[PDB]
Amino acid sequence: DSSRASLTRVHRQAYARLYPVLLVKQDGSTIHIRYRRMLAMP
Amino acid sequence: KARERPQVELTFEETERRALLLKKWSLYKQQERKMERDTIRAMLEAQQEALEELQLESPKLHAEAIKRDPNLFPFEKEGPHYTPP
Amino acid sequence: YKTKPTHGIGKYKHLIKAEDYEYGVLNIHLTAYDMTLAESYAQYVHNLCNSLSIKVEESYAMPTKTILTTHERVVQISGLSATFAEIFLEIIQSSLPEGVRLSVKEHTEEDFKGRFKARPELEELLAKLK
Amino acid sequence: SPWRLLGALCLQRPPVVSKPLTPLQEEMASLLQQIEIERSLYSDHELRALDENQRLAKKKADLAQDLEDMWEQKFLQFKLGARITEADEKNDRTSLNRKLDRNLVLLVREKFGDQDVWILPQAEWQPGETLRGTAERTLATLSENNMEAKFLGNAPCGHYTFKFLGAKVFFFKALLLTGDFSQAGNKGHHVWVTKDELGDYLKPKYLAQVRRFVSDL
RNA sequence: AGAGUGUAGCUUAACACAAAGCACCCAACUUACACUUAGGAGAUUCAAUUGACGCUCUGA
Repeated sequence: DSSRASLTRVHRQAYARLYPVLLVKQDGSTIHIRYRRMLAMP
Repeated sequence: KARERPQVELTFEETERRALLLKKWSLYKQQERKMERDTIRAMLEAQQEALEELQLESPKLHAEAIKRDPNLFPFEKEGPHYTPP
Repeated sequence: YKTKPTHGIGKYKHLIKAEDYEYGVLNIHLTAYDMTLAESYAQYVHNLCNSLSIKVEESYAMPTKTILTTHERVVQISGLSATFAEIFLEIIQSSLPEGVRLSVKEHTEEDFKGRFKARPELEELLAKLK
Repeated sequence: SPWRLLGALCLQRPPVVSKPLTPLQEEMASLLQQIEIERSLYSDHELRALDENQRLAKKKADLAQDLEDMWEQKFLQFKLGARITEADEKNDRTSLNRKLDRNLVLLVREKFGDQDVWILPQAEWQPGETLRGTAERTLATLSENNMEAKFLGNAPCGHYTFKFLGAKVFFFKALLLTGDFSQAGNKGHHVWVTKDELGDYLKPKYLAQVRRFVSDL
């Protein structure tokens, strides 16, 4: 029931637009994150 | 500022849709919470019945069976990933 | 009146207190890079433990950590029976949305914060120490 | 009468992937996405995109679209793990990677002297040996692997008294963190069970209620 | 297979003009919780006091 609790409305009135980007550093395990399409760290 | 999209105008059929969605969501969440309540009650009563039977069977075991353990203190759980690594 | 049977009918503040293996104060830590998900699960864990009649000290927040900043939310949980705590932690691990960490490190004596007490609390404390 | 001293371990593995969404969830997800778009304030990307494009158009009369384009292309370039790994076998009970979105449990088929039925891993507990100790002994002996299991609580999750000399069985829950299993095709008839398989496998009425102390999730 | 039985979670609420009152969930405020506001879902197991469908304990 992970997806069940995943659904959430934004409570903060003052914020900038976020996009559901996918986080794939080196492990390959993707994560949906609301962020200002790929994530990389040296 | 708020000059990005000052205009926010939507139709009526979308409002009807929204209302239906919220009603369905309310029902769904009520049902889901009911499932949660059922399972936790079942687990709790299972714990209770097992413990009571243990009391009857052995007066020695329950003493250690209710005892706390230190190893629980630094517990970490790994969250589910959308893709396997 | 004292002599009358209706003595102490208006006693009120005996009912209020304006001041078995039990776990220490569990400071449950939830971290996710998405602020929304962390906040959601904080609210979820709060209302869950409220429904399960579990005492909560505080649900305060600490400043954001810069790395793609990670958002952290803590809830203080106390009043757990061992058998009940087992069920509690299995619940909170099961319904985890997306990759939010669960640090259940307990409160220590060295890491103690004293809250800013109100006037009645301080007056009560003075009366006791007198 | 002396009681047969038996302790059972129930091992659970957390789901690798999130459960599939319902139509209701996804349509409401789209709805909240719309709300998020509506109630945003001064997004930097939109300032960099739309207004800049307009200004450049006016200048040319006297770009961020392409940015999105090549972002999408390299996103498509990077291969993503298949959520449906289940489809390859569909018949293998001996695989850890049988299901990814569900909670799974070990079940061992053993041929007992008096009974022929599926039995959850057991240990014979001596008065000296604690229930916890015998749980680790169960994890070490009959598994023949490098399973690392976190023991939630010494409190019995379930108990059943079955008779043909009294017999008692106590079930405890353990959580799997990290483990490597060698020799999958061993002599031991080990089966990964999600939720439904245990009902069919455990024919006796006493054992049929295993589902009472295990979360469906 | 026998016994005990029976309203949504609870209530020896239901004489009636009636299936009621607390519980429960979503949305807004709240970092939260709580309060408040705005909405939603709910039942007399079936046939004539009786008989049989669901539940708990006793047989293998």
